[PDB]
Amino acid sequence: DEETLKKLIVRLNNGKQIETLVQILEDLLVFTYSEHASKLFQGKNIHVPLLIVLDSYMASVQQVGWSLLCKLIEVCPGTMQSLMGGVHQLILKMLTVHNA
Repeated sequence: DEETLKKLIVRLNNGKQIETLVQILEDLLVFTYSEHASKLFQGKNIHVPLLIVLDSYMASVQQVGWSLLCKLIEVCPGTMQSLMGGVHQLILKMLTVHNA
């Protein structure tokens, strides 16, 4: 539950198994329970470095990561508020490093 969310934060605090942790995170993401992902630590701060460092050349994680990112921007209402005010530098990096 939420313990798995902070534990995934703790595992991802330190790429293949990272993709699996993010995958189970996406499995909780696509669920439609409640206002569950209201922590927004990842989604604003924890998701980003693995989104850029652990996806440098990657889309082993960059695919599922940016997918989870968009699903999270759709899910969490405060995700945009945590965004509106760097993700903008990050998305161009992911696009430029992946032309094909």
